[PDB]
Amino acid sequence: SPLPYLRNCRYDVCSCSDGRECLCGALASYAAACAGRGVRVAWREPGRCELNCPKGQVYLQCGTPCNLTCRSLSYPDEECNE
Amino acid sequence: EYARTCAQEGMVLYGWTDHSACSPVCPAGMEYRQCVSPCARTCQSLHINEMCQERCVDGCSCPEGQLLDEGLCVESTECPCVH
Amino acid sequence: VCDATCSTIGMAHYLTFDGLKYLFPGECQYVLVQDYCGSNPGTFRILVGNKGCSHPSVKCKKRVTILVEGGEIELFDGEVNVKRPMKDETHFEVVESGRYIILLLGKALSVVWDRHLSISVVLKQTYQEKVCGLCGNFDGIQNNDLTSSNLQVEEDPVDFGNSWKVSSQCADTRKVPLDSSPATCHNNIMKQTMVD
Amino acid sequence: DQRVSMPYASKGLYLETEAGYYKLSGEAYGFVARIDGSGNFQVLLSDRYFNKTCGLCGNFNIFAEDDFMTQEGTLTSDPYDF
Ligand SMILES: *[C@@H]1O[C@H](CO)[C@@H](O)[C@H](O)[C@H]1NC(C)=O
Ligand SMILES: [Ca+2]
Ligand SMILES: [Ca+2]
Repeated sequence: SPLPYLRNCRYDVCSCSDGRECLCGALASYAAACAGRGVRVAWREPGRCELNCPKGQVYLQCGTPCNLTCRSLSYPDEECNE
Repeated sequence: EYARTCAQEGMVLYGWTDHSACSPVCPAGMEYRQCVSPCARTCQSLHINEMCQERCVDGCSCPEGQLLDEGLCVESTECPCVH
Repeated sequence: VCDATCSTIGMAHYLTFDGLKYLFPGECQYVLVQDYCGSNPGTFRILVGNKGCSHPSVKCKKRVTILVEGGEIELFDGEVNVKRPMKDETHFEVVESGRYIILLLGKALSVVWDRHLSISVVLKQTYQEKVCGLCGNFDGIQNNDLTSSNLQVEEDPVDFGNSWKVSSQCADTRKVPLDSSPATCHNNIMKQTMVD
Repeated sequence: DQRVSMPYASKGLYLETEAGYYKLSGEAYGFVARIDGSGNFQVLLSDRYFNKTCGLCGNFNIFAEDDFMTQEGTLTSDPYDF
């Protein structure tokens, strides 16, 4: 139920110094809470802080941290259930 | 109409439609029961007697089994859960 | 372990036995609290019926019917009617005081009514996880109070409320959007600050 | 002006399918209307409206001979004028 997260977002936006970051970190907290129940939400847009991570990167939604880095190649037998 | 008004006068006449050869139209599955209980038996219903004892009214209901589920008679075994 | 009281705060808010407040604007008749719960024998089946109060307004009639040990009492328009009489009339005692009617329905079950809209059923430790309805099971644990009639916990009060609807052919309450200013404070910020 | 679902419960009117027939009850106002499958209408007015009702069903007085009162307040004998 998104009521507590609503109260949290209003408080964060009014009180903190930079309302942009606080809003985009409160929506993200709610989205993480929802995705902890199986429901993935696509809330990022050009008006809602879509992550601009470095040039050699790209934004995803259901990533695979099993093989993202390449220490995993150095330790292949190592479990990656994630 | 002659039945219904006669029913409203306090003496409901039973089984006049056996050989009338005309029957009221009703949704598929249900038959025109003369003096059916207004208190249905929907699958998701709390079993609260003595609180659903209104006056009987003529109308059509499911067969002897086949509890209601959103206006569609289904056998009592297949009552769907809701969440 | 002390006593415990439900409460129908206002016109669409409920306060369960374990101190959980929630919002459920019904229109039909619901099971406020009952003892015919699970494999228990059970004795009483208090019911509350709303009329014209999905939107809390100045019509908002309510009527409670108590089906305790046979005969059933009912409270309406600031009056108590004993439609059918309790078989152990030694227990029944409708004491009236102040602006309230206090009904003593036995030893552990009592009811307090303020003649208009506030209704509060009071239990002693006799029941202690033997009841259910719109007031939860009264077991000290506040998390599991929204167990619907299907013995499952619902995350939304309206679902858990419609689960207790007595007549399964009347209207389910709609999932109203979540906003602070319900109806008339919607765009009247002046009135919003006034009521605040 | 807008199509609504069914059952409906606003404003003290309860509109629901009972016994397969659409029903519109207003017991606060003391009336119950009903429509069956073929399209017949049926209105069950209360008793508080005795000698008070005034419509196409005639006034609700026990007499059955003066039931053609027009809106002008004058009894007629041709059903179409009434
Ligand atoms: C009904 O009201 C009319 C007009 O006032 C009166 O003439 C008549 O006697 C009344 N009938 C009954 C049954 O009260
Ligand atoms: Ca509980
Ligand atoms: Ca007449």
